[PDB]
Amino acid sequence: TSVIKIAVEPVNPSELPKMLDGLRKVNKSYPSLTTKVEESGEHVILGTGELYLDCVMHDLRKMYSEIDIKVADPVVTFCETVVETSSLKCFAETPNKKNKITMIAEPLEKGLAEDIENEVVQITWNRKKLGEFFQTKYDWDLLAARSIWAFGPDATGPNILVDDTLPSEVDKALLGSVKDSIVQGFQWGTREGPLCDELIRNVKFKILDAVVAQEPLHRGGGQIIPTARRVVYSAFLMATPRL
Amino acid sequence: NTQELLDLLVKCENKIQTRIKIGLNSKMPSRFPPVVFYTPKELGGLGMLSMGHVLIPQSDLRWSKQTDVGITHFRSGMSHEEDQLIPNLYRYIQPWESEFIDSQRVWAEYA
Amino acid sequence: QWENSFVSVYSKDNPNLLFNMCGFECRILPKCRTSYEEFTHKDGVWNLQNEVTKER
Amino acid sequence: PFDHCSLSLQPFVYPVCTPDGIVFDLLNIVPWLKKYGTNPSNGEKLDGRSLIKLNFSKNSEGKYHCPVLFTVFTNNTHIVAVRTTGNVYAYEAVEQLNIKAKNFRDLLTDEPFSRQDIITLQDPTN
Amino acid sequence: MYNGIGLPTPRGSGTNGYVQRNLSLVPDILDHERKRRVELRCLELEEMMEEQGYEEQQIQEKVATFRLMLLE
Amino acid sequence: FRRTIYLAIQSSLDFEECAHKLLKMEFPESQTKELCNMILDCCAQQRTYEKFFGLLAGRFCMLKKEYMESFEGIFKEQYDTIHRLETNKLRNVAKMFAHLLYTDSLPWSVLECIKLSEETTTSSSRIFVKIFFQELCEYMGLPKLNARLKDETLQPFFEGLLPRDNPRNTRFAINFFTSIGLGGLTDELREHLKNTP
Amino acid sequence: FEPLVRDWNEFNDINKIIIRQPIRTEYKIAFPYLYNNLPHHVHLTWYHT
Repeated sequence: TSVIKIAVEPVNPSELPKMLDGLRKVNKSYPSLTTKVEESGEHVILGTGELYLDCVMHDLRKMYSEIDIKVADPVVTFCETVVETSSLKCFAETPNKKNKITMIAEPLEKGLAEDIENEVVQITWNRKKLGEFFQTKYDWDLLAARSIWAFGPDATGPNILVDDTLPSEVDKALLGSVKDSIVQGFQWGTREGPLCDELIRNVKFKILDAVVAQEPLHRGGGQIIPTARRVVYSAFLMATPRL
Repeated sequence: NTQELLDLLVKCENKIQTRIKIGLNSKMPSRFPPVVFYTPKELGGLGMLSMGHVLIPQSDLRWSKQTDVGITHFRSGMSHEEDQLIPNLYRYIQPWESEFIDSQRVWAEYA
Repeated sequence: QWENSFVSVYSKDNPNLLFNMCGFECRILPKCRTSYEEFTHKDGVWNLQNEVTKER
Repeated sequence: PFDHCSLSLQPFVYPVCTPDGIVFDLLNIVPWLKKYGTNPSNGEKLDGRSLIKLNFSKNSEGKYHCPVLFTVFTNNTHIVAVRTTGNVYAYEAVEQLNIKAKNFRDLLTDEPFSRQDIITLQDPTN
Repeated sequence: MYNGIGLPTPRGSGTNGYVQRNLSLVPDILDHERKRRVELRCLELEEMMEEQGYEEQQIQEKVATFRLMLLE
Repeated sequence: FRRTIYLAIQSSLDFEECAHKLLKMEFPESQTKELCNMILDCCAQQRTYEKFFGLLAGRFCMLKKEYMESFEGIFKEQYDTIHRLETNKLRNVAKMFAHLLYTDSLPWSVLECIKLSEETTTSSSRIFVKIFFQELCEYMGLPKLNARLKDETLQPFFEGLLPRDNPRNTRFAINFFTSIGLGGLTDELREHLKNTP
Repeated sequence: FEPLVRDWNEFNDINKIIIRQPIRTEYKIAFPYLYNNLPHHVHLTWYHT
């Protein structure tokens, strides 16, 4: 797990393109040293350990680029989560007021998120296998397994977007229309974090009210995703942030 | 409150002492303990008044030029022969802000 | 001349008013403004007092 | 900064951006063109019908955010604009939602868009 | 430890530069999930019916009461 | 001892450096209370009040409880032997305890030893508490002075100062709060005494 | 030894830092390049013998 955070700058901003050449060369010469040009305008590096980062900057200042460069102090990359279920709802409706989405949030258990990380629950299965896995091990509902749509951040993200509101759920025309954008916005909110722009982990969101504009056309199709992630944030921030 | 004076006064006081040593012909630190400089002039000494035997309070350069951090360490002032505790002129002078209140009350009640 | 002079503003961004008189270098900071934290400490700090209400 | 005029270098209550990228507060840019037809961003005179209006969204705080992402737009956030629709959605929003896909439509409405109709109006990384 | 305290060099300073530390320092929510209660109420009923017979009329019997007798 | 203490004091520049010098010498743990009472003695005999000595013995109190309870007794004892000085010494004494109080080094509890009856109050005590409370209000501002002098959790101590029980010393002590000019406290409690009969 | 050679910064902003354990010269010498800007004429000595 790469966890250490190091921001770097040249002393005179003039030679920043050369500093960029150097950060290229280290990124190419190192396996998992990961650099990012962060929205604050900065250049952050994410790494493993003290000796690791030491020899990193040793080569950076020694060989690749010979500018003088300032270096901030080490810090961590963070995670976000909840402690208990979103006791109420804020529900987001598209810019053109066409789709009302009610969803809430709560905590999963650690183990199943661990399995999500283990690739043990690979949804590359059929929903049937999903159900076997889930109900078998952790007394999940079979219908909860039917309700699990996806996993958030990326291929392996420890949170789960679930859809459980039966009579409006059998609107498989409009919902089975909207699942794609729904998942886009979900993984959006999960990756970009509701509080501090770091990853969320091990959290369960449940869709309980999908009032879809009939023919959820490009109006929905386009103006649906920020609405979805705002639903995500509403649930989370409403009833219980945690670090 | 000026941490740059305190250093100025240490260095300047000990330059004056050193010119007296150089006036005799040696700077050995044990030929000239403090006693010969600070003894009053009745007992034959020279009669110096000192402010360089204080401890100079030191604090964390970086945040010292940033946000008034406090006092963590104490550099030493001039070097005195033992513990020896040499007094201070500042403690025998009386601050202004307190003289201004005295004078307030004193002339009020004389009026 | 602007080179030998010195101007100091107090506003909603500067809570300190700095000036430089007979030989002293002074800086006034009110209590209402950004002093959540106040001490009474070494003497370098005169505690000015408002002579109508008599409160510092 | 973000939402202030440039010739006045003061705030604009109603904006009209330049087809080049800055904020030309129409109320005084029309005085500037009706008294000396040139532009302050570029001392060369520039035609009239190019000064289109702009849409800076607003939250429960009223701040000139981006509507799509709900992202408050200040001097750090990258802001693109869509000319033909009349709406401005955040540059990152428009980029990852249309420069990944091939639906080059509008960012607030159901309208298509032209692959060059989006111009950078505010970007501290440029 | 030279912890950013002291002199660079106590050479031309008139002191030995010795340092020390200051010793005196110190509303749909229930209704949305009610249909979810009603959900498995129809599901497992026809399951516990198919466990005891899957003619789909014996189980549509079991579900309809589990739907109507509950929703009353 | 007192020689070495007076000399560390008179050789330092502020209570920080003096406290460092004292703790860097060492003594037996026996004389802690008299450490505090000694800084007391020295300031009492000073030219004029300067919060040096206050801040110093108060810092000792901050560094251990010995001087906290020691100062419980120290205030007690200056209330016992406060007539013993002249007006000058008594002024610095009152300003001393006042610095203690608004720095909260002494607890506002100690007011129990302050019985505001006429016949119990030496004129010396009267002037002492006069300068004391003027220092408190002109230090803290009057509002939170009224607020804390109001909160009931301390009224057990404060009773001796604010008489409702005995009406004679009610008249007297409220007239004294009138005297020092804290009309708020004065008229609030003689309001209650208005309502009483 | 005598020192070898002889305004504003943002990383030193005191509002953005978290001091959970305070840096010391032992760290600044253990990791010369991580814990020090402009580390010049430096030997990086380490031993896990």
